[PDB]
Amino acid sequence: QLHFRHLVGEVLPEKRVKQIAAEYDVTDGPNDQGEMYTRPGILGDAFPSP
Amino acid sequence: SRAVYAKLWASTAQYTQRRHYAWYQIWSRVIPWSVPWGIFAMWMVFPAMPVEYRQALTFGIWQKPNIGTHGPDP
Ligand SMILES: CCCCCCCCCCCCCCCCCC(=O)OC[C@H](COP(=O)([O-])OCC(O)COP(=O)([O-])OC[C@@H](COC(=O)CCCCCCCCCCCCCCCCC)OC(=O)CCCCCCCCCCCCCCCCC)OC(=O)CCCCCCCCCCCCCCCCC
Repeated sequence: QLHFRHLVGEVLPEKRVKQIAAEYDVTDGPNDQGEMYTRPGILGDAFPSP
Repeated sequence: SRAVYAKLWASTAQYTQRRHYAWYQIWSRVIPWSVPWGIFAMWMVFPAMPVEYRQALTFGIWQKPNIGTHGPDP
C-alpha cells in the first residue's frame, strides 16, 4: 500500500527519494508490440514486492 | 357640497405612488441582511482561491500555515 511519493516532504526530500526509486527495476507495459519491459522506478511506483 | 365631495374622492388618487413608498420602507429594513450572508459566502470560498489572491484581500495578514512539514530541499 506504500508508494514512494508518500515519503516526500514528510520523511525525506524529493531529490533523495528519486535516487532510491531509480535503484529498482520495475515492470511496465504493454508496449506498441504488446510486450512487457522493465525500467527504473519513479515517485509514482509502489514499494517493490519480493 | 360638490367641492367637498371632490376633495374626498381625490384623497386616494395616488395609490400607485404610495405603494412605491412602501417598497422603499420595507427594502430599507431588509437590505442589511446581505452583510451577514455575504461574510459567510466569502468565508466559504476563501480556501478555494489561489494563495496570491488570499494575501490581497487581507492586506498581507494571512499567510500559509506553519505546521513543520514540506520544507526547502538542501
Ligand atoms: C463574558 C463571557 C466571556 C466568555 C469567555 C470569552 C469568550 C470568547 C473566547 C473565544 C476563544 C476562541 C474559541 C474558539 C473559536 C475558534 C475555533 C473554532 O471554532 O474552530 C472550528 C473548529 C476548527 O477550526 P478550523 O477549521 O481549524 O479553523 C481554521 C481557520 O478558520 C483558518 O481559516 P482560513 O485560513 O481558511 O481563512 C482565514 C481568513 C478568512 O478570510 C476570509 O474568508 C475573508 C478575508 C477577506 C475579507 C475582506 C474584507 C473586505 C472589506 C473590509 C472592510 C473594512 C472596513 C474598515 C472600516 C474602518 C472605519 C474606521 O481570515 C484571515 O485571513 C484573517 C482576516 C484578516 C483580515 C481582516 C478582515 C476580516 C474580515 C472582516 C469582515 C467585516 C467585519 C465587520 C462587519 C460589520 C461592519 C461592516 O472546527 C470544529 O471544531 C468542527 C467540529 C465539528 C462541528 C460539527 C457541526 C455540526 C455537524 C452536523 C451538521 C448537521 C446538523 C445541523 C447542526 C447545526 C448546529 C448549529
